[PDB]
Amino acid sequence: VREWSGINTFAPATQTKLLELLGNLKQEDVNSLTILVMGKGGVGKSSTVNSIIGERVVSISPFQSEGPRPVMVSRSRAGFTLNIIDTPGLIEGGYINDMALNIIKSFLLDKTIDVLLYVDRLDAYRVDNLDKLVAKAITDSFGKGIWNKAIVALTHAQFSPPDGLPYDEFFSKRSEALLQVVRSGASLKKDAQASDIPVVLIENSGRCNKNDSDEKVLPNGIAWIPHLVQTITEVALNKSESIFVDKNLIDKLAAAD
Amino acid sequence: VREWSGINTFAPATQTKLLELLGNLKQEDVNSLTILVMGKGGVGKSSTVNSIIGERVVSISPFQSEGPRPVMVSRSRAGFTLNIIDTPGLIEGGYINDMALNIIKSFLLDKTIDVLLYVDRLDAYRVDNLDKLVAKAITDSFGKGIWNKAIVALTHAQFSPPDGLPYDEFFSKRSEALLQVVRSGASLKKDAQASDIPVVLIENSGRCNKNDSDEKVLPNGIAWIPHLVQTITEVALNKSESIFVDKNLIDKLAAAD
Ligand SMILES: Nc1nc2c(ncn2[C@@H]2O[C@H](COP(=O)(O)OP(=O)(O)O)[C@@H](O)[C@H]2O)c(=O)[nH]1
Ligand SMILES: Nc1nc2c(ncn2[C@@H]2O[C@H](COP(=O)(O)OP(=O)(O)O)[C@@H](O)[C@H]2O)c(=O)[nH]1
Ligand SMILES: [Mg+2]
Ligand SMILES: [Mg+2]
Repeated sequence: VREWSGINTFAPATQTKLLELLGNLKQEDVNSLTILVMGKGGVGKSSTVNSIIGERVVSISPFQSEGPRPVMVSRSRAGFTLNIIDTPGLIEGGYINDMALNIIKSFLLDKTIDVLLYVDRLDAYRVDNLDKLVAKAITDSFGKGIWNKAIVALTHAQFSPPDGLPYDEFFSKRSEALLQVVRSGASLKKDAQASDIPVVLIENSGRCNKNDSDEKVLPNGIAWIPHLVQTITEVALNKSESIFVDKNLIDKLAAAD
Repeated sequence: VREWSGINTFAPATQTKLLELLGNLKQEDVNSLTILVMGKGGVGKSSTVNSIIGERVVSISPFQSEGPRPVMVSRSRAGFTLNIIDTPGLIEGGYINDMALNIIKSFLLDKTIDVLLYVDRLDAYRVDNLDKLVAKAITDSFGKGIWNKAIVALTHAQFSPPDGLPYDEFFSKRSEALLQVVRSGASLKKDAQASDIPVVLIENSGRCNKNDSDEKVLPNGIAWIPHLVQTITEVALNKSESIFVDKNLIDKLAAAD
């Protein structure tokens, strides 16, 4: 119900793009949208939430571990309401943190997931079963259908690849390596439209470079914030159904042994 | 037996410091030194090896996983011989890679570990049992005594801490968080001299800033290369014994159930 005043922190050019995207939503009778942010710990999930809202609404720690309770931030602008749910990492010690996973499930009880934002770091060089277990955990808790509404977001995008490797090439290799394990973890068929998960780049840093319109751009010259909301809008408006979470859904999914 | 020509890649000021340290070693009748580089995958172990040797002697991949075979690089200068053993990460999928761990053990068979270089990234924000299992694995394979010869090295030191947090403060928090799990994994007593593990900073990047002497310095104004070799020299010259690895050692350690 609180005004999305945080938009006033974005460069004017970006604000106009975002307001236009919210317009397209209300145009399609989409008056609100719930985005669920999930992934491992320390990848910049809550920092992404602050960047999107435009204010320090959630806690971020470069040392201490995340809190256990999920948090939903809600703001409104021009009749549209954005709801974003920040959550604690799902992995710890090498296994799926069942306490964090279930507390998230309880929090989503009676809520509708319109967009799944899977977060990880761009500047990472390895991928293993740990990433696969996160994707699997998500599927087991909400159904493979959630992937039709998924977007993978890579943080720390203001990166300079080592060995003078082209930014575009590093991004390509990194994305492919991560989509592979995610697709495997979620048991998604390579041909299914659901495996076709979009990847976006994110730089939450305040030192992020900017274009002549004062917009935060990436090394590839793209204003990541407008692009992010654009992707979110397109995924939300796709023909797939949002995921309504209720006990029935949770039970029917737990039934699968 | 090959000349350490790679020293010619270091700034003159650094070369003189390093040559002086090698002199102190031969002064103490220490004609050779074997450094064992270990840690998780993708933290910059082999990149550290190239920086120390001063040439692309080992493989580095920002995507593909490390090779399975350990590699020892040997170079000589002024009668001193440096032997450095690069190894594959010990963790994978959340568990200790028993194949990589044992292949390393076979490689060290009949070798003497003078310095243990435990490698990890500076720019990481979480620490869990995974880091503890690596430290434990090391202890279980060679004995808690190896820690008397250990040094923890944090890569990506050319880092700008988020939230405008002081570099020195980030380094402090990060080191303490990592030493904690390592000390726990190795079952080291907080008062024992063995728990007093030194931490050094490393920036393998070619974009690393430099001082007026052309030396690669860190955000704290320290030439990390000379400092690194200095620490290695001091640890090697401490009163503790190096670890001679033989079947007997391996067996006696495996005996402990
Ligand atoms: N440079 C950079 N730092 C970031 C980025 N995202 C997150 N951070 C830092 O990464 C740390 C962890 O962020 P946080 O949002 O708490 O991660 P989480 O635990 O997954 O929610 C914090 O110190 C953030 O300042 C990013 O995109 N770039
Ligand atoms: N900026 C930066 N990149 C580094 C640093 N050390 C390693 N790298 C990069 O990190 C990746 C992994 O390095 P590598 O030595 O192969 O790690 P390992 O698998 O643990 O041996 C490579 O792309 C290196 O270029 C470092 O200190 N700073
Ligand atoms: Mg968080
Ligand atoms: Mg390596």
